[PDB]
Amino acid sequence: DLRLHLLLNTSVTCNDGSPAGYYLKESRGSRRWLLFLEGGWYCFNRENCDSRYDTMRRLMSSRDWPRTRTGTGILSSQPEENPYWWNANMVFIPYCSSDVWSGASSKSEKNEYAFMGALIIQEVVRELLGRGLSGAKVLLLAGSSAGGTGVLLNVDRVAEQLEKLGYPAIQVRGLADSGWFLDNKQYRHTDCVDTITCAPTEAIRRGIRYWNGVVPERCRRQFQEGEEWNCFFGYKVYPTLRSPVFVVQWLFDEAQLTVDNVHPVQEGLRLYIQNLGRELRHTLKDVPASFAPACLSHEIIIRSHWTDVQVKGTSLPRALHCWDRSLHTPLKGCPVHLVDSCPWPHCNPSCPT
Ligand SMILES: *[C@@H]1O[C@H](CO)[C@@H](O)[C@H](O)[C@H]1NC(C)=O
Ligand SMILES: Cc1[nH]c(C(F)(F)F)cc1C(=O)O
Repeated sequence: DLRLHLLLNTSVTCNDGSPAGYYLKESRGSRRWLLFLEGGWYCFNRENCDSRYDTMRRLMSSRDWPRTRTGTGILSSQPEENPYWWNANMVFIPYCSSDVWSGASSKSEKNEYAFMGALIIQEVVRELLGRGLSGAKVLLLAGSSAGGTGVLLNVDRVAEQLEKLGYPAIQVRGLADSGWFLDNKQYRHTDCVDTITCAPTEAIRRGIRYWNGVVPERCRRQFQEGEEWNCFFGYKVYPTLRSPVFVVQWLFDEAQLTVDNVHPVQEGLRLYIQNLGRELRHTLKDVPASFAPACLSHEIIIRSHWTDVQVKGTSLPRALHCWDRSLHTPLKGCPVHLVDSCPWPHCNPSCPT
């Protein structure tokens, strides 16, 4: 099990100002460190953050967090459940900033909520250095859904943080699970009122303003003032990243379909869904380390049965091990680019049920 540690710097807070924190299980015989960013959507104005505080409070506050957490999937220490990194140091960073891990603004006389996700990551990494991270050889920043986008927004800043702190030998890498979204047109044109039905583009634009959200420097320099929302979209931010990033993405992510207003499938919907899979496949063509099965599902890497799905006969744990090997061109029998080509949910027979 992983043990909670509330951040020693209590000015780094969840939305309601309670301390943010992390769950840790040390593996002293290991120089590998897995820092996992939890997911869970976001909120982008006082009204919808107030509603989320009323019935999703754990995503906004540490006041009710349990003392321990079981590591599952890629965070499991059992080899049968986690053939990839069962022996690593395991860190689970609860998501309590509702800002897709982008914020850097404190709660004040003028701000009802704090949005500090990016400062949370930075501070966790700092306090971990004194608990063994300083000796690490690889730090894999991983994350699912909003945490998957968080990886893309933060992996390079973590690299740069550790460099400026004097730890050049720690290799920072990213594993973005289910955080590779398309800013496409919705199937039906609902209006952005809440957070689920809202279109992705308008969601992020309002959010950044409200959170004081920050994005990777090189991506920021491309899109420039006002257009930083662009960097929340994997296919636009990924090419600007310097750290190695493995991308895991269902071709038909349920959260993508939700924001696209997709729920007897007639021609119009069949075409829309097939176009979505092809567009997603297109954006992954030049991502050399990726695992993108043709399934309708949400998230994967901390589910107990994440070992089950395969693309072209290769499991995600195997693909991640081949990726490790590639970073010591293509390896014999150890493929790293695994993107399904069939065009409909569950044409891959290993899709979860
Ligand atoms: C604690 O966090 C605050 C807010 O980000 C920051 O200003 C300060 O530098 C941190 N303290 C230390 C000792 O790093
Ligand atoms: C469900 C979801 N949609 C988006 C969007 F708008 F960028 F596509 C981000 C998330 C997330 O939780 O990270």
